Amino acid sequence: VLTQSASVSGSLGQSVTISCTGPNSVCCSHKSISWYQWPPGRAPTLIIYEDNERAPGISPRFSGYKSYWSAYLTISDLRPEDETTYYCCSYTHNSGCVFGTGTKV
Amino acid sequence: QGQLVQSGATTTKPGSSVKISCKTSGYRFNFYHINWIRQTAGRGPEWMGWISPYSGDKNLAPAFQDRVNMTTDTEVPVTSFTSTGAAYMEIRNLTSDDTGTYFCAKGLLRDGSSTWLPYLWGQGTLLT
Amino acid sequence: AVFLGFLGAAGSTMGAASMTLTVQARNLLSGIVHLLKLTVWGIKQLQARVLAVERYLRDQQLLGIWGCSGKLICCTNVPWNSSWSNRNLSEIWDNMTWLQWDKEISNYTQIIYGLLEESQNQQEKNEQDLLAL
Amino acid sequence: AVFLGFLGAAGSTMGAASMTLTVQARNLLSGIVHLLKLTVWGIKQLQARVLAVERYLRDQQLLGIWGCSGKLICCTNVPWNSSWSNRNLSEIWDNMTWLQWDKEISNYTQIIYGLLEESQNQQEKNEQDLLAL
Amino acid sequence: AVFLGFLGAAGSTMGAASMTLTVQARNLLSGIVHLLKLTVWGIKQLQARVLAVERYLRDQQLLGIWGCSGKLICCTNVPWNSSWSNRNLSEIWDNMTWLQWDKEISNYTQIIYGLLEESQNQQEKNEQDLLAL
Ligand SMILES: *[C@@H]1O[C@H](CO)[C@@H](O[C@@H]2O[C@H](CO)[C@@H](O[C@@H]3O[C@H](CO[C@H]4O[C@H](CO)[C@@H](O)[C@H](O[C@H]5O[C@H](CO)[C@@H](O)[C@H](O)[C@@H]5O)[C@@H]4O)[C@@H](O)[C@H](O[C@H]4O[C@H](CO)[C@@H](O)[C@H](O)[C@@H]4O)[C@@H]3O)[C@H](O)[C@H]2NC(C)=O)[C@H](O)[C@H]1NC(C)=O
Ligand SMILES: *[C@@H]1O[C@H](CO)[C@@H](O[C@@H]2O[C@H](CO)[C@@H](O[C@@H]3O[C@H](CO[C@H]4O[C@H](CO)[C@@H](O)[C@H](O[C@H]5O[C@H](CO)[C@@H](O)[C@H](O)[C@@H]5O)[C@@H]4O)[C@@H](O)[C@H](O[C@H]4O[C@H](CO)[C@@H](O)[C@H](O)[C@@H]4O)[C@@H]3O)[C@H](O)[C@H]2NC(C)=O)[C@H](O)[C@H]1NC(C)=O
Ligand SMILES: *[C@@H]1O[C@H](CO)[C@@H](O[C@@H]2O[C@H](CO)[C@@H](O[C@@H]3O[C@H](CO[C@H]4O[C@H](CO)[C@@H](O)[C@H](O[C@H]5O[C@H](CO)[C@@H](O)[C@H](O)[C@@H]5O)[C@@H]4O)[C@@H](O)[C@H](O[C@H]4O[C@H](CO)[C@@H](O)[C@H](O)[C@@H]4O)[C@@H]3O)[C@H](O)[C@H]2NC(C)=O)[C@H](O)[C@H]1NC(C)=O
Ligand SMILES: *[C@@H]1O[C@H](CO)[C@@H](O)[C@H](O)[C@H]1NC(C)=O
Ligand SMILES: *[C@@H]1O[C@H](CO)[C@@H](O)[C@H](O)[C@H]1NC(C)=O
Ligand SMILES: *[C@@H]1O[C@H](CO)[C@@H](O)[C@H](O)[C@H]1NC(C)=O
Ligand SMILES: *[C@@H]1O[C@H](CO)[C@@H](O)[C@H](O)[C@H]1NC(C)=O
Ligand SMILES: *[C@@H]1O[C@H](CO)[C@@H](O)[C@H](O)[C@H]1NC(C)=O
Ligand SMILES: *[C@@H]1O[C@H](CO)[C@@H](O)[C@H](O)[C@H]1NC(C)=O
Ligand SMILES: *[C@@H]1O[C@H](CO)[C@@H](O)[C@H](O)[C@H]1NC(C)=O
Ligand SMILES: *[C@@H]1O[C@H](CO)[C@@H](O)[C@H](O)[C@H]1NC(C)=O
Repeated sequence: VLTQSASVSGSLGQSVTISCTGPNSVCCSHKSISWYQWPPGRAPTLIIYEDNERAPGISPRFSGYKSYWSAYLTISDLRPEDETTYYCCSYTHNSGCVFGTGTKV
Repeated sequence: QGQLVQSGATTTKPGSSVKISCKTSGYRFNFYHINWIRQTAGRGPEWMGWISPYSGDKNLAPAFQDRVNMTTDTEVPVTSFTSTGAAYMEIRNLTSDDTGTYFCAKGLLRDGSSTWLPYLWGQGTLLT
Repeated sequence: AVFLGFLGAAGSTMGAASMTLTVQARNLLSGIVHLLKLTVWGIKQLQARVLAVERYLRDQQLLGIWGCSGKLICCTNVPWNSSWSNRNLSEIWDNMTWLQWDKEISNYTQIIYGLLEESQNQQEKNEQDLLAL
Repeated sequence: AVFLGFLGAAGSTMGAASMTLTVQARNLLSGIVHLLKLTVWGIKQLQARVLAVERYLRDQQLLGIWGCSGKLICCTNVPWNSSWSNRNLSEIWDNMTWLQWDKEISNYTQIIYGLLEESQNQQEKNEQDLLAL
Repeated sequence: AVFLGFLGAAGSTMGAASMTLTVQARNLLSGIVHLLKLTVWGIKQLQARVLAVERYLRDQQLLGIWGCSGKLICCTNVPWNSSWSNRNLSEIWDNMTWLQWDKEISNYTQIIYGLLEESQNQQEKNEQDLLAL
């Protein structure tokens, strides 16, 4: 129910921008948005939480933004290891991670 | 630091009920929640639930409300800030449509608005 | 409300323990530590009395030369050199306890005490020049 | 002018004694209280010396956690609960002496010392949040 | 830079020594001055410990009743009576050392300590009247 971008790509040095949106049930003003980098069938990785706060160690080229109707995730200056699938999650302080559909980058 | 070694790659058939083990090291097991996540093939990733290794409190999705038993046993002090814990996962009216990889991940922070957020994950376990 | 007691939040997060500082502050010169007899117990109690006022005045002298007299929480003008700790605000105040924080900040605590010291001496030099008109 | 001396206005009105506070302030750590010999008189004088700095530092520690460091007259943010004393301003400062005032306010003096304590800790928490921008 | 050390600028000009006050400030309660044994050396060390906190608290009490708590350089409202010293600013701060200055200002240092004392008590009386509205 939390629709992401279908798919998209770029080139080394360029940037991308994944989307994440949905109804009033899971988006956006009264919810937080986290961004997990999730290679298929492996240990995931937290990139950004609370709409735009990067997890410790995350490269600054990963960035988060949230409009009043859709949350974004820009991945600047691409590199080889970026070819993974990315999922957004909506959550509050006492709930669960409503994950997103998916986006192949 | 922090590690969360998971159990083996179990293989059963519908109707049964299997237990998944998550064993932690390098951090205080009581200070962060333990989350259970499922990555099925015929669906998007599903957050199953988290449980409090300190308060014993548990919270899971309605898609698992009366089907899953989440439990943890008390930690073992190693140093002032390092302990070893364990978290257990069970499913009731289990079929074969619940097949996939299962992950355990601990919480993010000890306070704030993203306390329970799955931050440090395990290596996963293949199932039926 | 809560009120855990003296050192009651030693295991809590730095942000949570930082709200109950008066709890530890008042127990730094009291305890239960009238004639002065020099018996085996009397000498022991005299040392306990002199020691408490000594260690109390050392901390107050540091707060003085930093410009933080009478403050439990004072802000400064020493910027946080990230080589002391590259941790972020949330992963400190909502994650670490003061004990494990003191463990990793312990190497540079002498460097910080010097920068706070000269920041206050230069600050008091500027305030005098500004009031010279 | 007047200058009654140490405790000279102990029988005067609270408003009149309140103008000569420095008179009592300076005599709280001096008196006449160089080698340390442990004779019968020498032990006596050592106890007199340690005791004065002890009772002096207890009062200064209270002034500290109240936000009244270095003040003889500091104002606060604890409102006067009339169940402490329903007397009016004029019938206090122009009528009562500090001795008879301390006599009737003595029951609640511990309650007041706690409200002053947490008023300062919450105040120092607000000043930090205001300077966070 | 420079950093001459403890008392390193005792022969320097008053204006030059006045920039390195923290150097002398921190060495007023430390030195190297755990059981309390009353041996010939043990009594000696106990006197050295009590004495340092005594002379330290006397100076801090003066800074308190002057309104200069926690300050190395505080400005006042006592005007400079030229009968204390008719020297000019430049021939003091760029000429005299604090030692030879203290030599000629020594007679009136008690007069100055009283004017500073009552200036602060009247000042704290005014601040209360201003906050009475
Ligand atoms: C010792 O160490 C432990 C482990 O770290 C500490 O326990 C953790 O404390 C932190 C903060 O104190 C907790 O974070 C909070 O999490 C809650 C989420 O829980 C809420 O939701 C539950 C599921 O929906 C619900 O069951 C709860 O409701 C009651 O039920 C339980 C049953 O046991 C009861 O124990 C609860 O107390 C409730 O009465 C519960 O409401 C979340 O709501 C908090 O967010 C709010 O507050 C923060 C500020 O703290 C604010 O920023 C937010 O915006 C929001 O307003 C907060 O995130 C954490 O859950 C605890 N448990 C862990 C980490 O496992 C313990 O506090 C330490 N004690 C000491 C003395 O050191
Ligand atoms: C000990 O305790 C006693 C008893 O309480 C105290 O004595 C009282 O002190 C208060 C204040 O100090 C006095 O209140 C003042 O009253 C005067 C009225 O007296 C004036 O009028 C007299 C009649 O007209 C006149 O004779 C006086 O003139 C001189 O003569 C007498 C002769 O003995 C001499 O003693 C006087 O000193 C005079 O030199 C006198 O002028 C009144 O003027 C005062 O009001 C002014 O001041 C107040 C501020 O205080 C101000 O608010 C007003 O607006 C106004 O400007 C003031 O009300 C009281 O009269 C005293 N006697 C009592 C109560 O019986 C004594 O002070 C205490 N001492 C100590 C050390 O504790
Ligand atoms: C102990 O006591 C002695 C004696 O009083 C002190 O020595 C005196 O110190 C004061 C200030 O510290 C000096 O005043 C300064 O004078 C210089 C002039 O010298 C400059 O010009 C020289 C000739 O052109 C030149 O050779 C110098 O250049 C270098 O060479 C010498 C060679 O030995 C070397 O020693 C120098 O250090 C230089 O490296 C020198 O540049 C003048 O420039 C100063 O004015 C500037 O600074 C003041 C502020 O201080 C400012 O107000 C001005 O506007 C300007 O910016 C200043 O007037 C004095 O010359 C010293 N000698 C005397 C008086 O004989 C000594 O400091 C004391 N030490 C301690 C620890 O107490
Ligand atoms: C989970 O399993 C334990 C096994 O000891 C059992 O005691 C407990 O009741 C189970 N949880 C629920 C909710 O039934
Ligand atoms: C941090 O401190 C080191 C020495 O401890 C210094 O070399 C460096 O310049 C400092 N960095 C900043 C940003 O102040
Ligand atoms: C919390 O503090 C511990 C202390 O070692 C650290 O290992 C951990 O990474 C911190 N948590 C986060 C989310 O940074
Ligand atoms: C502090 O110094 C010791 C010296 O052996 C070193 O081992 C340790 O890693 C240092 N810690 C930090 C945080 O710099
Ligand atoms: C006064 O104090 C009592 C308890 O001592 C309290 O119940 C009451 O509410 C207080 N009144 C006011 C006006 O603060
Ligand atoms: C203080 O407490 C005592 C207890 O016996 C009581 O008798 C007295 O009246 C109280 N005084 C006030 C002012 O409350
Ligand atoms: C200086 O002090 C004397 C007494 O020491 C005094 O008589 C004189 O009026 C004072 N002068 C000034 C200008 O204050
Ligand atoms: C200080 O007093 C002594 C008293 O003998 C006098 O000789 C000296 O000149 C006085 N000095 C000053 C600066 O007034």
